[PDB]
Amino acid sequence: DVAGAVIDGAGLGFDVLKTVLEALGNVKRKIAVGIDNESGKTWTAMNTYFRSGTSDIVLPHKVAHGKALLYNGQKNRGPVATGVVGVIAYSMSDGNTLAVLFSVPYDYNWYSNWWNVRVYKGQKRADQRMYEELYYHRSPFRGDNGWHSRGLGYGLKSRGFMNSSGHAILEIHVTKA
Ligand SMILES: CCCCCC(=O)OC[C@H](COP(=O)(O)OCC[N+](C)(C)C)OC(=O)CCCCC
Ligand SMILES: CCCCCC(=O)OC[C@H](COP(=O)(O)OCC[N+](C)(C)C)OC(=O)CCCCC
Ligand SMILES: CCCCCC(=O)OC[C@H](COP(=O)(O)OCC[N+](C)(C)C)OC(=O)CCCCC
Repeated sequence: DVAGAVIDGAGLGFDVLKTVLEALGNVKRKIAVGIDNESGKTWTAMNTYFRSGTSDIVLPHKVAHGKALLYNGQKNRGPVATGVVGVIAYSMSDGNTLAVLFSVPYDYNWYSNWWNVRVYKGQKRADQRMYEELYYHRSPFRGDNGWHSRGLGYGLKSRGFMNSSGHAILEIHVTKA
């Protein structure tokens, strides 16, 4: 149960993500991310785009139906104080792309936690433009310590939870609609 790994989806919960979170050490801004694939189809990792921060971890390469991937990120170590803000992109075996946004900002005087989930038609890499769409234009969810559900189209739906703090967990379940 480490970041970079896949577990059984039914075992995804706050406990597993907290353990991933706690393993990163005392850093101001950091995130544990778990995405449970119940979509009926296998996911293959494309890439992650980091608008801010980074990860030492490889995206789990293959994530089968019934499995959850565990991932994490943290703020830049270097001289520029950043949050951790990015987009994970997975290829689904229908030819389409599952994209997940997380934003855990540095400066809470101006910003707060957000996340989003969207299915993109065809094969699309995570990048700056994708981040802008998901952050500014596709109705992202607040990290408000509550669950939010939404149809993704393609017969899939998402149910997800993100906490409100700079020590952030993001838990998402992708199911059949
Ligand atoms: C003029 C913008 C000031 C907003 C507060 C801030 O912390 O800037 C965001 C950024 C990093 O914060 P971050 O939370 O990662 O980005 C804002 C969150 N987003 C990108 C989602 C809007 O700060 C920097 O590193 C820019 C250079 C700072 C002085 C050298
Ligand atoms: C000289 C104009 C000052 C405003 C700079 C700006 O438009 O940056 C917006 C950007 C918000 O970043 P982002 O979410 O990536 O969106 C910017 C890209 N656009 C404008 C296309 C949406 O704020 C930052 O955190 C960058 C740090 C600026 C301090 C040096
Ligand atoms: C005295 C505190 C003022 C409170 C700030 C506020 O109302 O929200 C600020 C909003 C930040 O909100 P944003 O995350 O871009 O919008 C959240 C709504 N979504 C996620 C849909 C874009 O704009 C910025 O911070 C841009 C750069 C400021 C330069 C000083």
